[PDB]
Amino acid sequence: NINDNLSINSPVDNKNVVVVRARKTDTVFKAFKVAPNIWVAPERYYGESLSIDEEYKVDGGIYDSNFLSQDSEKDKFLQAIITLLKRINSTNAGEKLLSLISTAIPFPYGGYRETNYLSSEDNKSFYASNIVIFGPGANIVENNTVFYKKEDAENGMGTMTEIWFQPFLTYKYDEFYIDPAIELIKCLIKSLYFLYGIKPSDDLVIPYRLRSELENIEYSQLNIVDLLVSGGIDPKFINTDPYWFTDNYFSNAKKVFEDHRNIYETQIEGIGNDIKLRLKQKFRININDIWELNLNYFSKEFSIMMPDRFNNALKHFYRKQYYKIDYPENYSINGFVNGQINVQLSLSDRNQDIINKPEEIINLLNGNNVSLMRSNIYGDGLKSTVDDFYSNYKIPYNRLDNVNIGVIDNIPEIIDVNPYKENCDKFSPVQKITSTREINTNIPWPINYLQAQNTNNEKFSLSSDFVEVVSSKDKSLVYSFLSNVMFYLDSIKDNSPIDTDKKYYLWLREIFRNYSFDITATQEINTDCGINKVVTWFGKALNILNTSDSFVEEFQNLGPISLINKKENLSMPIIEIYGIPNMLGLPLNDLNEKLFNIYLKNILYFKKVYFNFLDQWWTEYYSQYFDLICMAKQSILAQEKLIKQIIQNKLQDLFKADISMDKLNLMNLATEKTFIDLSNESQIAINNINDFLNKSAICVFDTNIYPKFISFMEQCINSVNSNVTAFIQKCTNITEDEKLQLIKLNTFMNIDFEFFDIQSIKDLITSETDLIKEEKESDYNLFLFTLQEDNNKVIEDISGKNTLVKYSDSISLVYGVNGDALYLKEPDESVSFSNKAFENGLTNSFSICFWLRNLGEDIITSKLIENKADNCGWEIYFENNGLVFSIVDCNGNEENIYLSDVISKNWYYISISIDRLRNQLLIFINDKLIANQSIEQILNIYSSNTISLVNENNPIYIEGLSILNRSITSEEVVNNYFSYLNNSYIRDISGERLEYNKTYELYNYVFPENSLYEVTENNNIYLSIKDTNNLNIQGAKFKLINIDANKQYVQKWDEGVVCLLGDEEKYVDISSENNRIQLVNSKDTAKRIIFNNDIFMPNCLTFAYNNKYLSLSLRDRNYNWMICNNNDNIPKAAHLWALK
Repeated sequence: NINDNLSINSPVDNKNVVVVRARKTDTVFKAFKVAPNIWVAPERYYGESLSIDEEYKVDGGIYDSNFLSQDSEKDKFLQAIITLLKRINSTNAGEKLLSLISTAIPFPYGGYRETNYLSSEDNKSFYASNIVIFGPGANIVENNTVFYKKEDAENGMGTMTEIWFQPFLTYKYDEFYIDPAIELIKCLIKSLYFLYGIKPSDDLVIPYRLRSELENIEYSQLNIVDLLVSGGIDPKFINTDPYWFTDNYFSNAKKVFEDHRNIYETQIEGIGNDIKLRLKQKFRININDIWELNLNYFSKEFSIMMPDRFNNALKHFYRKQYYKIDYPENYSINGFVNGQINVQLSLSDRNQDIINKPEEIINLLNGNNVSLMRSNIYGDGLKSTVDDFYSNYKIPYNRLDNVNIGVIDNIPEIIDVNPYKENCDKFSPVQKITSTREINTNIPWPINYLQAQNTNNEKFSLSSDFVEVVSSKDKSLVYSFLSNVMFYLDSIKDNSPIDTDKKYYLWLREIFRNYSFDITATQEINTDCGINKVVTWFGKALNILNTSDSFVEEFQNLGPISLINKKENLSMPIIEIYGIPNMLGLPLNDLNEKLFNIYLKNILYFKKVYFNFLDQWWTEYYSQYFDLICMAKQSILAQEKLIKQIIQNKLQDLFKADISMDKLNLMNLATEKTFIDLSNESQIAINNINDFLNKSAICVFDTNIYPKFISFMEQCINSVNSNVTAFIQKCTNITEDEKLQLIKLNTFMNIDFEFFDIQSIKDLITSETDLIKEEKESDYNLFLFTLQEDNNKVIEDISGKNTLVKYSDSISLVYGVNGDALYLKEPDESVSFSNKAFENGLTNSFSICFWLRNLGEDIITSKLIENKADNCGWEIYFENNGLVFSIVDCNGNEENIYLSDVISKNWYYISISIDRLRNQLLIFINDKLIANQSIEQILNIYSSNTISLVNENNPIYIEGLSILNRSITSEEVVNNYFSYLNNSYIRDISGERLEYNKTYELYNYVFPENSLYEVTENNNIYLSIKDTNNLNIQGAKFKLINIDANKQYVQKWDEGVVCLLGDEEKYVDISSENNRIQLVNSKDTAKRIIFNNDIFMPNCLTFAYNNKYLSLSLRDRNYNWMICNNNDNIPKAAHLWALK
């Protein structure tokens, strides 16, 4: 669909390249059409002067007259747009949106006249057009939408649209960079309002945020169109059910559409299918659908993350740093190269000239009235109103599936038009001045504390006192709250200077451990509201409740409300409950039908009032909590930026000392990998802040806003329930006795209007962006997935970090413990895993676990699994009977640990953990902890990015290989072990699946080394364990049989018989004289037995007959018989058996 291969210098053709004039202005501009009725003009917008006065420059803007003036950049402009537009077409959602845009034409004027046309300079042709994409205007970091004719955009006729765009710049929000493709869609959807002409009047506005920073009460506002289109969480507080916010626009909008529908049904006959047929597609969609379109829909389609809360006032919350984009070097048809978090962008050079205009200055005065510091607070730049909207709003009582891309594609393009007059409305740019207040205080604000943690000097020192930092002259102090880090740095002032890489490693490790303990500190509080995790350092970070010894103690006594500044802001709205029924006829008790419908409505009216309070909580109470979250994040990053400088300074000094060039190279590599660990640890703290304040905000509703809603509604019921009693006395036809019944049946108690769910509010707080984050984060660097298939193997990593796998052919798949295992049957076979995370370094912590089965049956050393390079790293290999785990340091420190249990043809579960915060190493075999060591002396381990799995001569099975980026505990190991074995199969003593029609030997769990053998006492034949002297005797041989031949493996709850090999077939039967088991020579009398096992004894088995287990008996002379037991004097263990 998308036109391409169009570039600057392409000759004018009057078909795809034209020159047209801008409205009635005496200027022209080249144009290119990328799709039917869609155009792109690679120019700066004609309607503004690129140069403006210093007074009129808005906050946070960039101004540059030379941008997009040279043909060099002008050509790149066309390619960037085409890359994004084709990117949108990649998904069906984009096709519907773009297709609907192409087919949407303004209603022709009443012979008929058309508005959709761009006039050629010389008045000799006209080109159909709906959208025009220009370059940025005066401000090159803001996108707009401009309507061709104002009235037509509101009267339902519709009009042409113009869009501005900035494709070459972006900024990062939290972890990710913002995708420009989503920005283009936001401006495209807003165009549909203009073509359908459903633009609301400029007075249709809603409150958006309480400007709590100001001393006087003031509210910001947002247009209804912006709130609907922008998407996020806010619209969920307006678009409730039933609707609680109404205006004439909604009712008026629906009516006008029907009128043009009807007139069209007479217009269907006539000038050309290019128009008559085109209007049919426009009328297929209903206006209600357009009101439903929003960005949240598209983020799901493209899996694009974006800001979600107050995403139209971000200018107030934090400052934006810009980055550059290059097409197609960084951005292609599949979005950002390497994804939205790992894309490697370069800071823009235009960050140095952002216009700053504070909304207010906070001047901090000392005891002598001298300004210690002045901080700046910036406004969101939205419209402000001082009137209380909620107090003056009266809650009323009385009040893209069918796009069919196929049909639109077949519509012939417009060849000729009948131009209409006065399509061009004169454009005048809106220019506004920014005002500024000022304030004086003696108590620092949170913004004052935050500004004290920044600095410009490369040399400084952390201080825990706020007074010294601000009052210092040299500016060699910066405020900090890392108690442990400051304590450590202060305890080594007198030591000799660092001059050895070994001493550098020890210093670097202590800084990292202390920083992680300080930043991730939390405490647990039990509240009426749930369980809460309180961030301990919150008090000192921003000076909230910081006036006492402990922050957590104060928090419990005063509660969540104490954090915010403006405590009481609620206002009762205007209520209009005329509950009195409005008397004709109704002579019977069938009056109940009328009364019941009135009862139902009164419930809804109670709900809409409830939604009004939630919106007030969101706009007036949540807003102030979200502000604390942003400031707390700014604080964490500021402290992180200071630790990097301290580390950088130490390393730069050490580079001047007398250390080998090669050792310096490794120290540089180890430090670089540590910076990644600091960033990860900071990200944990940010997550702790979020949930801590989200639960506080939700909770203030339960204890503060909700009780007020009860009291206000308590009176509004006494006023309406009595009004229903009065009515039913007036009614005469019904009997008196029924009056008492109906009064009791239509009376509201407190229960009827009581709505609150702690869960149902948490669903509102969670956006789609939060779902993407939790659906894409894990602790696995490697998760091997194996799958046999017809003439095909599938071996790959599904961990989401896309490790690379390389394996030699002839690697076969075979069933192992719970799925498919690699079978390295033949010598010199190998498998490789490649990932950057496998280079460990000094600070990383990780874990590895897998299942193992060895068919070597030889006492010879052999390599198994290795990540060593030049005798630095770790490995596992065979020695003697068991395994050995080795880990070697750059300096030559080692740990060689020997594990003794391992022998041939058994299944083992091996799990290894490395913990650097505690300096602890843990090794598990199956269920039990084998080793618990301190690796305090190991320091730096740096090796390849490749892990190699190999054979020498031993055939082996491997299954479930996996690697974690964190240490594990005993509880996790035990759960994993038993959960994996909890499947439907019975197993042998060695861990393999049991089989029908295969020979075995039988052992009892109580006597694990004696096998059963046949004994003849009378003509009958019995079984018992061998005595202590005749142990040399050979055990009997058994087999399992199922009636259904061709069945191979035994599963739980299967029935069968037991057969003994010999010269004559024998089968097991239960004696009657005594409950001993005896052998018979007839398959007819053989007993049917049920097979089963125990969850916590995976490789053992049990036989059951009519719900009685088979077990051993107490000693009888020399024999312990195999019997059908019912006594309680025999141990429960005696009824567990093992095979082979």
